[PDB]
Amino acid sequence: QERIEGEYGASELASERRPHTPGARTLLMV
Amino acid sequence: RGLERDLIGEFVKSRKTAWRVATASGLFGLLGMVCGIVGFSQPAPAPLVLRVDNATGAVDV
Amino acid sequence: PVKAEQLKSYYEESRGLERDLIGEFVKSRKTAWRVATASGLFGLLGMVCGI
Amino acid sequence: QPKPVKAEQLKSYYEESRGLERDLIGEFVKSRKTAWRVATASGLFGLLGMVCGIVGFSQPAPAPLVLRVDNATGAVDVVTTLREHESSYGEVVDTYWLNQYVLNREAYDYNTIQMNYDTTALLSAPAVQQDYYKLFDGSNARDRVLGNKARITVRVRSIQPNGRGQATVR
Amino acid sequence: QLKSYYEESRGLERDLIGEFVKSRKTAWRVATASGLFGLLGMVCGI
Amino acid sequence: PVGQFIPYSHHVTDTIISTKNAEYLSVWKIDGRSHQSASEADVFQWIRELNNTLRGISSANLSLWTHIVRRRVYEYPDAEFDNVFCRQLDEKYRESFTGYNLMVNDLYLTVVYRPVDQKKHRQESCIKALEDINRTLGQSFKRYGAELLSVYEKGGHAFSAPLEFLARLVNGEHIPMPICRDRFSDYMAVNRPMFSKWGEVGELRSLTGLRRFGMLEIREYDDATEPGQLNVLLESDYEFVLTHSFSVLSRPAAKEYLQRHQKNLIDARDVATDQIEEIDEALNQLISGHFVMGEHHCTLTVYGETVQQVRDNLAHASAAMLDVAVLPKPVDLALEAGYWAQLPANWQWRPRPAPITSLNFLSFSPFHNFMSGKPTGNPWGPAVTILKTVSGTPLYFNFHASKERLLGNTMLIGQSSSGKTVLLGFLLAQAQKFKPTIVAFDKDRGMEISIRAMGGRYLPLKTGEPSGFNPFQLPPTHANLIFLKQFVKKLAAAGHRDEEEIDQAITAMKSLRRLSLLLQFVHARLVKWCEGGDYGWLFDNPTDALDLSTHQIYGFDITEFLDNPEARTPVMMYLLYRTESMIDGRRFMYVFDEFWKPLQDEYFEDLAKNKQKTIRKQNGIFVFATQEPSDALESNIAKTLIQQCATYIFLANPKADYEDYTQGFKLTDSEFELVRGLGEFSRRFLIKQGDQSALAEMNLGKFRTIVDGETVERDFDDELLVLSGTPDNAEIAESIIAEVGDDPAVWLPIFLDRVKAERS
Amino acid sequence: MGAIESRKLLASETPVGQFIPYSHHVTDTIISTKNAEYLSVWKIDGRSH
Repeated sequence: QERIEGEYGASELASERRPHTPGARTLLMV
Repeated sequence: RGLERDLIGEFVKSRKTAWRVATASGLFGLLGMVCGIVGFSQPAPAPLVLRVDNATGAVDV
Repeated sequence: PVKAEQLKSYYEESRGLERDLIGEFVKSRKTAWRVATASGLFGLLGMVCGI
Repeated sequence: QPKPVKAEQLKSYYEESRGLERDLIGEFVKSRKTAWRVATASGLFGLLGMVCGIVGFSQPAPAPLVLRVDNATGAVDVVTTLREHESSYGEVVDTYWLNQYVLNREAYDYNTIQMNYDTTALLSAPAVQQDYYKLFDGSNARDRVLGNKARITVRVRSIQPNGRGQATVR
Repeated sequence: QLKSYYEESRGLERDLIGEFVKSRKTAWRVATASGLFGLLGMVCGI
Repeated sequence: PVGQFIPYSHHVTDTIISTKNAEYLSVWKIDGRSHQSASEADVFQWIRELNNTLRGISSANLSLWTHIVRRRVYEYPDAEFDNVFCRQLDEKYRESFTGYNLMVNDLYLTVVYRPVDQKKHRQESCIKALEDINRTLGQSFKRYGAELLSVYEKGGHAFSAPLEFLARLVNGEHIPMPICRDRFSDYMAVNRPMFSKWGEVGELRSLTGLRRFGMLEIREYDDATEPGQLNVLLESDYEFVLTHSFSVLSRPAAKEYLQRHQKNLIDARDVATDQIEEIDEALNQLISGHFVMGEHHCTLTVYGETVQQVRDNLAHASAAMLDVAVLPKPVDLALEAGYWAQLPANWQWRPRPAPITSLNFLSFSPFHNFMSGKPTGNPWGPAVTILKTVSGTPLYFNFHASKERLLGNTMLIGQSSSGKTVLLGFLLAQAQKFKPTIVAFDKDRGMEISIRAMGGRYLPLKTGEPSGFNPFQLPPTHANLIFLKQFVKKLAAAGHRDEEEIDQAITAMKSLRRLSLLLQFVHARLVKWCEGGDYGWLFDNPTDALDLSTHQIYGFDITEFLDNPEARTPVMMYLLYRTESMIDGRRFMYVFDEFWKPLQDEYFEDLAKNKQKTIRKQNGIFVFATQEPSDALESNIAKTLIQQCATYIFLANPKADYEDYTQGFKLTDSEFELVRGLGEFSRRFLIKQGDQSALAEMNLGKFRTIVDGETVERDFDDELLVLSGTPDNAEIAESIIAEVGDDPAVWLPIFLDRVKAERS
Repeated sequence: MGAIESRKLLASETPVGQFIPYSHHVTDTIISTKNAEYLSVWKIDGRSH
């Protein structure tokens, strides 16, 4: 009933995230 | 054999009687239905007025 | 042997093309009973509101 | 999930099997037939119930009844065929209506005209109402000519009925 | 004959049992709609 | 649960399973014709005849599924003998197989006939139409050898053969099922597949294990080049179930489809005159070419163990099919629909069928397979042995065949020097697992050492040495008396009143009973057969302790008494009569190294034919042989006996007469070419088994096997050295047997040592 | 549900054909296109630099 072992499942691309420039949040808030 | 014949007997008797009662009760329902639900579909009437002269006490119908 | 008919019905109930047939017509029969009951009650309702 | 079938009767097994298959198909098509038959009957009672429900609605109540009261005797009259005739009765009564009609119809005041306008229509046959409504239309409309710059005062001197639904107003 | 490639393909693609189940289900749905409509009408009258 | 996809309900007649939606069905087990035996000339004719017989019963009701299921066969069981020599032979020959294919192909065709006191008569009409369709298809498939799957009672539990194939389609392992009162859809599945929701691969769920399977969809439109195009898959290292369906289209429907396709190809922005004219040619080829179109999807479902292994199988199959101009499209999300579309009568779940001409369906699935025989289920236990074949497919040899009770007579035509005796010895040694009686007859001491190794009592003969035969010591039964009378008549003929005298003498005439005594009771003529006469050493012996109860095997050598026309007929009547007296209940066999000399016997041939008619139902297996066919066909009765044979094995005989093989043995011209293609000592042979054949290349040279993780080299050189028989070999064996004793395995090491010394 | 969803997800996809603009070979060196734009391919052994 579980995903079948050693097959191609969903993509590994959904793990991607958009990086944030680590100054935008603080100064945007202020 | 016996079981199939019993099931077929229940088929005939009970199902045919169920639909026969369906037809007869539906027809009786139709008779009464048309009758009464046409009856009160016509609006009914109340009393109009009665005259009672305040000065003479005379009553006019 | 009261209701020996019920024992006969159990043999028909046993899974099979025959069980499907029997269950089918009894479902139809109880649909007929339901519709006849609804029509009888609703016709008597019509008569009572009329009268 | 039972054991194998009785092998002593091959012919009986699939003989009854073909019989059962044919009977099942026949009973299922017959059940479909009764299904549409019941659907039609349900539609017929549904529309009978709806038609009677609408016709018995509280629309069109008892027609308003005027218990005409004689001012001299106090005698009380009742609803009559006057609705399908001239309901207004008596010189005194007709001259009042004729007066109020002419005064309100012919008169004008920006400040009170909405009531005189609606009253005139209320006391006019649709043909007459239209003739009246038209006096307030176009560039020469009473609403533009008199507007709120000028007003009309109307007074009736005398009304004398002359026949069968007809009177002269001076 | 049928004389329609769509007609023959869709005839192959179709099963009797499911078609008749759907047919009776739709018939009962319409019957229920009519019955509820009748109840609505009777409520309106009362 | 799972019955939502399986349409099968119950039986309607012995050979026609029904369907839930009333779509009657039938299953045929097609063996298929070999595509190697016949050249490219006859393949087209096969396709054309299949087209003819299909369009003969063409109707919009019909349909056809076709499956090529490949198995790693396990139902072929190991057998334990009761002799060490045969066990040695079996063990080494089985060890010769480590690393081979060991896969069989089975081809199944199913015909489903879905219709599109009237109701009962229509039920009868439907079943009658389908049975007439079955009769026509059976008339058609005579050469292919198909059998109609039908119910088979097993001890009061009626079963149903067609359910087994439909089970293997879904279950993936042959799980027998009984016919019972349910609808078979509920329980026909036992090991239900579990498709991954993304659908790249699948699973199976068995009591004993599991597996993974991915699919391929072979959607091809172009007319095939070869009449069998993708037959490269018939030989591969992976299992699969290759599926084709032919849901016919009624003729107006095909016309309409072609018209719409031509219109939609015309009404485009680019003109391609390589397509429009071809389609317009085909549109009125359909009316005049007489082939009826239909729907067709093709799916290949390779099985495996590891999921990466399944992908490697798919890549290999894709390459091996791009080699044949077809492009496989992998299946990614349609796998559930594809797999549930394999079941016959699952039209609904076909992924994307597209119309295909009838020629192209019969040319994508033409029922070609490398001939492989029956691994088991034979009337005599499993197959005797598993011969190799050119192109690497295991032929499971057996004398059972099918309808040339079960015919078993076998003939082995080829030169004695070129491996005939080795082959016969090998077959008998590995068929010792049956424990049948073998009555061996020999030419030039061919099988003496082999029989004496197998615990027989082979009796070497010899001119001028007491034979030990004394027919007059037989019990005086009615049958024996008749025989003796006939026997003595025959002896007297070597030199009505004579008959009366012989009769009275035999009747009048245990330890004292001999031919010489008979003389005291024609006399002058029988003197030569008595002690002191020219033939006194043969039948006038003092004793005759010679009954078949002591041993199972016996071999009689008449190579001394082969070409001497005086008494071959007598000696053969005596041997045949005594052996025939033993023929009851016991699984039975004969072996004739050369029979055409006893065949020209006037008296013996009629008895042989009548006894054949009697024995065919009594587990009788003749094993005939001949050094060269021209020796056999010289005699006319030999043709009559040859017509009644089941399996023919053909050794390499370059000096083969054209007429003999061509019309004498009912062989093909192409098979005659294959016989000559083998070298002088090729060690291959073409086995025409029934109506299909293959080159069963047997090689008992050096082979490599893994023992305890190390590659060891072994051989059967030693076995063939002890298997064949030569006069020097015979004299060494006789000397040893005389000095050491009787037991079979006590002397064999001594024999090995002496033969090794001879070889040096 | 758990049985029919395969076809439901199947038929609701945009195949790659919507994005590949090619069709029949019209000449042995030239490929057509649904918009009738014929093209040819030139394998080049680029000269040394």
